[PDB]
Amino acid sequence: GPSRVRQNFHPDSEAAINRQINLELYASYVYLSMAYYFSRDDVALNNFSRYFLHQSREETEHAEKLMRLQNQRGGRIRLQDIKKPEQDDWESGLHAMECALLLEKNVNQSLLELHALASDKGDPHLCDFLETYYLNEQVKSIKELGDHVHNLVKMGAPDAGLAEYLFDTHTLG
Amino acid sequence: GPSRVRQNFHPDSEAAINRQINLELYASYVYLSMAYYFSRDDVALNNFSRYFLHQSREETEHAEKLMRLQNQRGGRIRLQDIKKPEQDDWESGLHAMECALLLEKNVNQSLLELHALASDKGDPHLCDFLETYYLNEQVKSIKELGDHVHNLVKMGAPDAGLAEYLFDTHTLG
Amino acid sequence: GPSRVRQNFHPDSEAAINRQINLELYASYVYLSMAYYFSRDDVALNNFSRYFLHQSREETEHAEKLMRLQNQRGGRIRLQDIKKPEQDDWESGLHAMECALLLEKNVNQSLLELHALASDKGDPHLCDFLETYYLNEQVKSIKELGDHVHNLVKMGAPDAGLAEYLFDTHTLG
Amino acid sequence: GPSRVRQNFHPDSEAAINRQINLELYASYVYLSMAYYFSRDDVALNNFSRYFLHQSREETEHAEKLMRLQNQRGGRIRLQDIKKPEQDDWESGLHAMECALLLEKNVNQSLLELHALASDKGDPHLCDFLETYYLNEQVKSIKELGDHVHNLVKMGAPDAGLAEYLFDTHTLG
Amino acid sequence: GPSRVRQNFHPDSEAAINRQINLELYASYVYLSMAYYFSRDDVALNNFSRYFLHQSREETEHAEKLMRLQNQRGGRIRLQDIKKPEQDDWESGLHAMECALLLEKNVNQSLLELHALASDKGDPHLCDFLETYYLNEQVKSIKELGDHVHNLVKMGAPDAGLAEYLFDTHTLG
Amino acid sequence: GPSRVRQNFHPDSEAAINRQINLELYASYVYLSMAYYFSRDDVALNNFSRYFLHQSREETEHAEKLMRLQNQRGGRIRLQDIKKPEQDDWESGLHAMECALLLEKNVNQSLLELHALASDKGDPHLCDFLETYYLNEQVKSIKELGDHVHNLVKMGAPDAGLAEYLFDTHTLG
Ligand SMILES: [Cl-]
Ligand SMILES: [Cl-]
Ligand SMILES: [Cl-]
Ligand SMILES: [Cl-]
Ligand SMILES: [Cl-]
Ligand SMILES: [Cl-]
Ligand SMILES: [Cl-]
Ligand SMILES: [Cl-]
Ligand SMILES: [Cl-]
Ligand SMILES: [Cl-]
Ligand SMILES: [Cl-]
Ligand SMILES: [Cl-]
Ligand SMILES: [Cl-]
Ligand SMILES: [Cl-]
Ligand SMILES: [Cl-]
Ligand SMILES: [Cl-]
Ligand SMILES: [Cl-]
Ligand SMILES: [Cl-]
Ligand SMILES: [Cl-]
Ligand SMILES: [Cl-]
Ligand SMILES: [Cl-]
Ligand SMILES: [Cl-]
Ligand SMILES: [Cl-]
Ligand SMILES: [Cl-]
Ligand SMILES: [Cl-]
Ligand SMILES: [Cl-]
Ligand SMILES: [Cl-]
Ligand SMILES: [Cl-]
Ligand SMILES: [Cl-]
Ligand SMILES: [Cl-]
Ligand SMILES: [Cl-]
Ligand SMILES: [Cl-]
Ligand SMILES: [Cl-]
Ligand SMILES: [Cl-]
Ligand SMILES: [Cl-]
Ligand SMILES: [Cl-]
Ligand SMILES: [Cl-]
Ligand SMILES: [Cl-]
Ligand SMILES: [Cl-]
Ligand SMILES: [Cl-]
Ligand SMILES: [Cl-]
Ligand SMILES: [Cl-]
Ligand SMILES: [Cl-]
Ligand SMILES: [Cl-]
Ligand SMILES: [Cl-]
Ligand SMILES: [Cl-]
Ligand SMILES: [Cl-]
Ligand SMILES: [Cl-]
Ligand SMILES: [Cl-]
Ligand SMILES: [Cl-]
Ligand SMILES: [Cl-]
Ligand SMILES: [Cl-]
Ligand SMILES: [Cl-]
Ligand SMILES: [Cl-]
Ligand SMILES: [Cl-]
Ligand SMILES: [Cl-]
Ligand SMILES: [Cl-]
Ligand SMILES: [Cl-]
Ligand SMILES: [Cl-]
Ligand SMILES: [Cl-]
Ligand SMILES: [Cl-]
Ligand SMILES: [Cl-]
Ligand SMILES: [Cl-]
Ligand SMILES: [Cl-]
Ligand SMILES: [Cl-]
Ligand SMILES: [Cl-]
Ligand SMILES: [Fe+2]
Ligand SMILES: [Fe+2]
Ligand SMILES: [Fe+2]
Ligand SMILES: [Fe+2]
Ligand SMILES: [Fe+2]
Ligand SMILES: [Fe+2]
Ligand SMILES: [Fe+2]
Ligand SMILES: [Fe+2]
Ligand SMILES: [Fe+2]
Ligand SMILES: [Fe+2]
Ligand SMILES: [Fe+2]
Ligand SMILES: [Fe+2]
Ligand SMILES: [Fe+2]
Ligand SMILES: [Fe+2]
Ligand SMILES: [Fe+2]
Ligand SMILES: [Fe+2]
Ligand SMILES: [Fe+2]
Ligand SMILES: [Fe+2]
Ligand SMILES: [Fe+2]
Ligand SMILES: [Fe+2]
Ligand SMILES: [Fe+2]
Ligand SMILES: [Fe+2]
Ligand SMILES: [Fe+2]
Ligand SMILES: [Fe+2]
Ligand SMILES: [Fe+2]
Ligand SMILES: [Fe+2]
Ligand SMILES: [Fe+2]
Ligand SMILES: [Fe+2]
Ligand SMILES: [Mg+2]
Ligand SMILES: [Mg+2]
Ligand SMILES: [Mg+2]
Ligand SMILES: [Mg+2]
Ligand SMILES: [Mg+2]
Ligand SMILES: [Mg+2]
Ligand SMILES: [Mg+2]
Ligand SMILES: [Mg+2]
Ligand SMILES: [Mg+2]
Ligand SMILES: [Mg+2]
Ligand SMILES: [Mg+2]
Ligand SMILES: [Mg+2]
Ligand SMILES: [Mg+2]
Ligand SMILES: [Mg+2]
Ligand SMILES: [Mg+2]
Ligand SMILES: [Mg+2]
Ligand SMILES: [Mg+2]
Ligand SMILES: [Mg+2]
Ligand SMILES: [Mg+2]
Ligand SMILES: [Mg+2]
Ligand SMILES: [Mg+2]
Ligand SMILES: [Mg+2]
Ligand SMILES: [Mg+2]
Ligand SMILES: [Mg+2]
Ligand SMILES: [Mg+2]
Ligand SMILES: [Mg+2]
Ligand SMILES: [Mg+2]
Ligand SMILES: [Mg+2]
Ligand SMILES: [Mg+2]
Ligand SMILES: [Mg+2]
Ligand SMILES: [Mg+2]
Ligand SMILES: [Mg+2]
Ligand SMILES: [Mg+2]
Ligand SMILES: [Mg+2]
Ligand SMILES: [Mg+2]
Ligand SMILES: [Mg+2]
Repeated sequence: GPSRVRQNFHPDSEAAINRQINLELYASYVYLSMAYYFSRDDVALNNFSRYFLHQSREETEHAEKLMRLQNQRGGRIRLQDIKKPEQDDWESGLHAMECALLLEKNVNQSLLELHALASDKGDPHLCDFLETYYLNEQVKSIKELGDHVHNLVKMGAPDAGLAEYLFDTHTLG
Repeated sequence: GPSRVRQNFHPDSEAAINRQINLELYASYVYLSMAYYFSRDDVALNNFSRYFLHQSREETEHAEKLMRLQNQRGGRIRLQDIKKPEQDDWESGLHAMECALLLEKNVNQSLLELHALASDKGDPHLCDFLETYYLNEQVKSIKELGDHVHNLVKMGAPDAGLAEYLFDTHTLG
Repeated sequence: GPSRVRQNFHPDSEAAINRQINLELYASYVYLSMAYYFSRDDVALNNFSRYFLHQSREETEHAEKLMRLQNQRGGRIRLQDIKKPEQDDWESGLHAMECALLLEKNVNQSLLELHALASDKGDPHLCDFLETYYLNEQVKSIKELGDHVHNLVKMGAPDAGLAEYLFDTHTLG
Repeated sequence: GPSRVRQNFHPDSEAAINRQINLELYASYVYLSMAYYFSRDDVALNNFSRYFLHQSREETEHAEKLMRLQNQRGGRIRLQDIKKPEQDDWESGLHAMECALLLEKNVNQSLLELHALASDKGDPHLCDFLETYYLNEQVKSIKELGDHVHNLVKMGAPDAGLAEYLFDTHTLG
Repeated sequence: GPSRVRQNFHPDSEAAINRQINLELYASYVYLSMAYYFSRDDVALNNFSRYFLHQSREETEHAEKLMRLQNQRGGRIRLQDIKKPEQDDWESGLHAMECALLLEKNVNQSLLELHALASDKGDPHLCDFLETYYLNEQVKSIKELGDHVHNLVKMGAPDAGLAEYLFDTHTLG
Repeated sequence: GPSRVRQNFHPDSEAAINRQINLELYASYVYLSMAYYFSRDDVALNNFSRYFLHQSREETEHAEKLMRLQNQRGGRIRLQDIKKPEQDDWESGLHAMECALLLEKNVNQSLLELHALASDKGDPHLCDFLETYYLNEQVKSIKELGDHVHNLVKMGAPDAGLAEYLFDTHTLG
């Protein structure tokens, strides 16, 4: 139009928000895949399943809050295909946790690049939005996954027969 | 393996369930797109938005129950890309309702084909699963959307200035 | 003195905060004027009246929080005349909403300039204050007013006899 | 028009009500200024601050009830600039109380002149409105401020170091 | 390692966080010293004591939240000696309040330097952490202490026999 | 002065109480260090962390009760630097427990020496104070830590992958 609401909102920021929406939906899909891997009859770690299903739902919330931001600022949402996750078989509780940690660091790098763009475009509203709802959530998620990876490694996962079972019961229960 | 749980579960049924999972996730994504279209500053039909967001969440439930079925029967979930919806701009409340009706009939045709396959493979568990959780839900959804389309058409949508506003307040409120 | 509390608080920031206090009080006065326009016997849109009276009270809160900030940082409040609003007769519900939208964008531009000044003066406390209490409130207000303008335009306001009446009852009720 | 509601409402009364609205808003602004003076780091009399903030809010109520009267009688509200208060620095608790007392007597004189005009124009509704909501409130406010001035003078304000502190705690607490 | 969690976290920021932890613990110790000065038999200002004990506990919280941040970001906490406070005898309620005000401004300068470093290193997570939990808390603490100093000075502390006693009862009670 | 409260309170006892205050604060700091070691991403034993944070807070209470005693008896508190703990990296749950046990025995030896001094100076109030609040608390703490060390040793800590994890969940949970 521009939109009668649009103010101080650079087209590059609008485009970067659309790419972030897609990445959050991708993260949601990765976690959904992991959740149902852990409910296979030959895996059957029900608290790993619950943990990743919860993470999946949180990532859909992350996507939705960026879709809301786009509308609030007068941008136009442009959805793209949600790519399937990299693996069909997540191999073990430890491997899934390590893949989740890498995913969260990759999404964090994307958010830091978006914050740098918002700063370059003099968009303090977008900077604050990312700082308030994304950057600390990402740090907390990365730390939690790092904690989980460390315990599973120390316990002897994936080959130590009791490790993932006990972690499933005692940490994720 | 086969899976130590697998019994009377044809590979074609397993593959058809994976395709249905993808279609339900696609339907979820279409509805998510519609929900955020209706919260644009130049659309602002908040109960259309709420209605389609609810439909989106129900379709993710539909996908998840098929993912659970795959695991229960000892099949292996194989996820694929979730294609973006056909439209970025859903044009009007009436157009979105008509597109939703067509989507629901297309998903119903897929479910009827899956039921015919399950029947051909002598899989009464899969037949009952579809009849119990999918086929009546689809008939109810198609009827509700048809009701909504009829009222919006009769009221003069999309060009009659009061029609979508009043429908948003009085039916979807 | 300087004030025994003052630290990292530039005189230009102090002056810009005094100008912002005046602008928030002006916005409060505009909304008060609009509120009582809608309770005229020849307008009588009581929910438009309530809506703008609420917006008036929120703007006085906005002014007061900046007056508090000035004292917290050791600046000195310098009040100026609160100019009367631009119009005595706001013409219609749609016209008042469009004028409110323009007011909110003008106040937002002032807040963005204040944030740029605070950034230039290395005042992260003032930057955070604006981001936490002003910039997202402004984006939400601009979006809400844009939504309202769109519905009133589509409904045929101001000339369509039912439009402002129905909007008053169903959105602002 | 005249307004289809207007009856026995002289144009001079309508104009005098508009001037009274402005004076009540001015009184509100004076009290707001005083409230934030008392929360300066070098004044810090928090119950003086609370007292004057309350008086400020009451004066805005006084303005609003006259704006309502104008609409009820079919007059047209005509707002004017709200002049800034006379002082930026209110010097002491005693000085602020003495200035408030003078303000209230000046506003009372304006209300008595308005009542005399209403009487001259044979407007018993306007006479009763002023008697019911303004004249006794003004007498009570003037008496309360006189009480406060007397105690502060007797206690040795502003130079007696304990006087304003103790009055703030024990009377305004 | 680096830590499998570490991302966008500069070694200089890690070191500056360790120095800030020490400074917050120092502030805690200063306040603890002041608290027990006020419970001496020859001072016996129990609400000054309570006030400073509370401030001591808040500073330990400030230290702990930075220790948590270090772990969240994958830095390594490096503790140093907590230096004893500057004075054994805090002389008076007024002198302790003035020393606390200077301490809070010195800690604020350290936090502003840390924020400038975080900005220089492109660490928006660390910038937001400081803005969210430290910079406004510091401004509020400095303002409260300035208020307290002003009242005690005006009341005639420390030599006016009633001043600190009355302030202890009426402000800090 | 002496203090108008001082009675039967030897200067050597006063000095020994000041040294004990410092030692209790040191113990508090050791435990604080241990608490945050266990929340590292590469340790992540959250109940070890909670356990040592609680012990840290108890030691600050121990310091404060001696500071209160000094004031009650008319002595003068003389604070000294709180030395940093001996280790930055506590190596394992078992090593931290063994270091805590040694710390508690060293603090107990200090308390026994203080009791012997109080006895030598004919100070039954100080003897009773130590017996009532310190000596049994120390015996209980040493016994609890010995219990914890024994279980961790028997379970195969630190090298047995499940030992510290299971102890964290089942004893410290
Ligand atoms: Cl723009
Ligand atoms: Cl994309
Ligand atoms: Cl794509
Ligand atoms: Cl590709
Ligand atoms: Cl970007
Ligand atoms: Cl950045
Ligand atoms: Cl910016
Ligand atoms: Cl966050
Ligand atoms: Cl963990
Ligand atoms: Cl590890
Ligand atoms: Cl094992
Ligand atoms: Cl089979
Ligand atoms: Cl597919
Ligand atoms: Cl595909
Ligand atoms: Cl294609
Ligand atoms: Cl099929
Ligand atoms: Cl069939
Ligand atoms: Cl069958
Ligand atoms: Cl069904
Ligand atoms: Cl319908
Ligand atoms: Cl029809
Ligand atoms: Cl119509
Ligand atoms: Cl300054
Ligand atoms: Cl101004
Ligand atoms: Cl002016
Ligand atoms: Cl002018
Ligand atoms: Cl500016
Ligand atoms: Cl800026
Ligand atoms: Cl800055
Ligand atoms: Cl905000
Ligand atoms: Cl609306
Ligand atoms: Cl429009
Ligand atoms: Cl109409
Ligand atoms: Cl008339
Ligand atoms: Cl006037
Ligand atoms: Cl004027
Ligand atoms: Cl003038
Ligand atoms: Cl008059
Ligand atoms: Cl009269
Ligand atoms: Cl009369
Ligand atoms: Cl009255
Ligand atoms: Cl009085
Ligand atoms: Cl008098
Ligand atoms: Cl006095
Ligand atoms: Cl890094
Ligand atoms: Cl240090
Ligand atoms: Cl040192
Ligand atoms: Cl030194
Ligand atoms: Cl620094
Ligand atoms: Cl900075
Ligand atoms: Cl940055
Ligand atoms: Cl803060
Ligand atoms: Cl104070
Ligand atoms: Cl002063
Ligand atoms: Cl005195
Ligand atoms: Cl003695
Ligand atoms: Cl010592
Ligand atoms: Cl030392
Ligand atoms: Cl040494
Ligand atoms: Cl000893
Ligand atoms: Cl002994
Ligand atoms: Cl004895
Ligand atoms: Cl004991
Ligand atoms: Cl044990
Ligand atoms: Cl043993
Ligand atoms: Cl083991
Ligand atoms: Fe999460
Ligand atoms: Fe959650
Ligand atoms: Fe996310
Ligand atoms: Fe995430
Ligand atoms: Fe267990
Ligand atoms: Fe539905
Ligand atoms: Fe539902
Ligand atoms: Fe479905
Ligand atoms: Fe459906
Ligand atoms: Fe609002
Ligand atoms: Fe509100
Ligand atoms: Fe505002
Ligand atoms: Fe506003
Ligand atoms: Fe910032
Ligand atoms: Fe009053
Ligand atoms: Fe009142
Ligand atoms: Fe008044
Ligand atoms: Fe008044
Ligand atoms: Fe009193
Ligand atoms: Fe505090
Ligand atoms: Fe507190
Ligand atoms: Fe602090
Ligand atoms: Fe502080
Ligand atoms: Fe922020
Ligand atoms: Fe203990
Ligand atoms: Fe305890
Ligand atoms: Fe102890
Ligand atoms: Fe101990
Ligand atoms: Mg564009
Ligand atoms: Mg992408
Ligand atoms: Mg499950
Ligand atoms: Mg592909
Ligand atoms: Mg495996
Ligand atoms: Mg936050
Ligand atoms: Mg196969
Ligand atoms: Mg398909
Ligand atoms: Mg909505
Ligand atoms: Mg395509
Ligand atoms: Mg259209
Ligand atoms: Mg049924
Ligand atoms: Mg100046
Ligand atoms: Mg201005
Ligand atoms: Mg009304
Ligand atoms: Mg003018
Ligand atoms: Mg008109
Ligand atoms: Mg916010
Ligand atoms: Mg006229
Ligand atoms: Mg006047
Ligand atoms: Mg106050
Ligand atoms: Mg003037
Ligand atoms: Mg003065
Ligand atoms: Mg009366
Ligand atoms: Mg290093
Ligand atoms: Mg230092
Ligand atoms: Mg006490
Ligand atoms: Mg020294
Ligand atoms: Mg002294
Ligand atoms: Mg804040
Ligand atoms: Mg001596
Ligand atoms: Mg020692
Ligand atoms: Mg913890
Ligand atoms: Mg040393
Ligand atoms: Mg080790
Ligand atoms: Mg006992």
